[PDB]
Amino acid sequence: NSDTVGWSW
Amino acid sequence: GPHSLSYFYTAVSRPDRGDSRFIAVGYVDDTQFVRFDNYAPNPRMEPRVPWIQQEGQEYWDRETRNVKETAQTYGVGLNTLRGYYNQSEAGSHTLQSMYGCYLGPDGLLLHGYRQDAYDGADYIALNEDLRSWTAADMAAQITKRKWEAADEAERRRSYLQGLCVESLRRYLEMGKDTLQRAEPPKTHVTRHPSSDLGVTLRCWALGFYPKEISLTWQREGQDQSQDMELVETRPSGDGTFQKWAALVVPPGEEQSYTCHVQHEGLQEPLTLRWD
Amino acid sequence: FVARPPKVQVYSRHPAENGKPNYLNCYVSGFHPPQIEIDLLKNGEKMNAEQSDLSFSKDWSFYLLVHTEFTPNAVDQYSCRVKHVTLDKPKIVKWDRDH
Repeated sequence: NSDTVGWSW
Repeated sequence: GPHSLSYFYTAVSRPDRGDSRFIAVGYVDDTQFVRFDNYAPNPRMEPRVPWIQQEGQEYWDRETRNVKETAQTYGVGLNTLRGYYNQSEAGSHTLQSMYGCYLGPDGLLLHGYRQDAYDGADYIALNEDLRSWTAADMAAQITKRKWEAADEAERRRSYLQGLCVESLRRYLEMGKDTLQRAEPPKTHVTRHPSSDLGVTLRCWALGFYPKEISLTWQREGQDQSQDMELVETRPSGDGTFQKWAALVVPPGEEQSYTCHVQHEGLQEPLTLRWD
Repeated sequence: FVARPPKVQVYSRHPAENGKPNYLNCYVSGFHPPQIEIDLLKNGEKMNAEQSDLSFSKDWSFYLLVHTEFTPNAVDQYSCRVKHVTLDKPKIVKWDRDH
């Protein structure tokens, strides 16, 4: 299971 | 040693096509089991091994859905860092991500990691404490400040300590017959003519897994590391690995030399010879 | 801006026998940026091959495997040609059943 979408850079 | 689940993202801005290509691959130990490429219309998170196929439609739907949003975030990412570095929009750039979890002997998270790189150099990384960030340079600090303010850390920590180790355990069991059974190297020592005539001994280690292995040469115990040729461990194409080591020897004293092989698939170190 | 040249290894999956179905691998690694051209050649002419999904090592350098079916004999020559921004001219490595 990939990690959920991260925060904006 | 310990098992691990790892994901590798590679985003590349295409200043010629106007967007970015996003490629993501998944690994359990030395085994790729999933992949995603947005280069093709209607891209999906696809299986790479038999054991990952027993997953339901929902699993793929939600991985695809996840990596899709992620590809987009990396596209914006390339554009953002482009600004941070004051870079023209004329060249192409790469944003890489590397994260995963190492399962300890207990079956718990032993090691969690998440690192990013811009154009092949460290950009930002999550620390071993999974609580703070290390920024490589000034630009990276702009993200570090944004991520601290957003409390981005606790979300990476929770995934690493939770879903990541749980998935990994679930995978290790699903692919038990391959991921947990060791595949010892098949070995043999060949003999070939060489310069000045000229005989070279070559020790082959074939079709082994995992990747980690040790090939050494010994004449009477004295290590022969200095004047021996060792090649990088390479994939066989079927999921296993290859590697050899070679050294010139006097024609007539070949059996004086022994090849020493060590691998977690072998109960004990292997002693090899030209025979 | 630091570009890294590719390393190349041409080899077969199994020890080559003349007339035996095998697999020809070209392992390119340690390069950056990712853009690269990898061709497997048969007698200098390009073979139809497939290429692994881009991935990279702990040091961020990319690696790729290009591979295809081939049947070695005592006559046919094989090699791998690689083009990269770090290379003035294409890097060709001949295949050798011994290395």
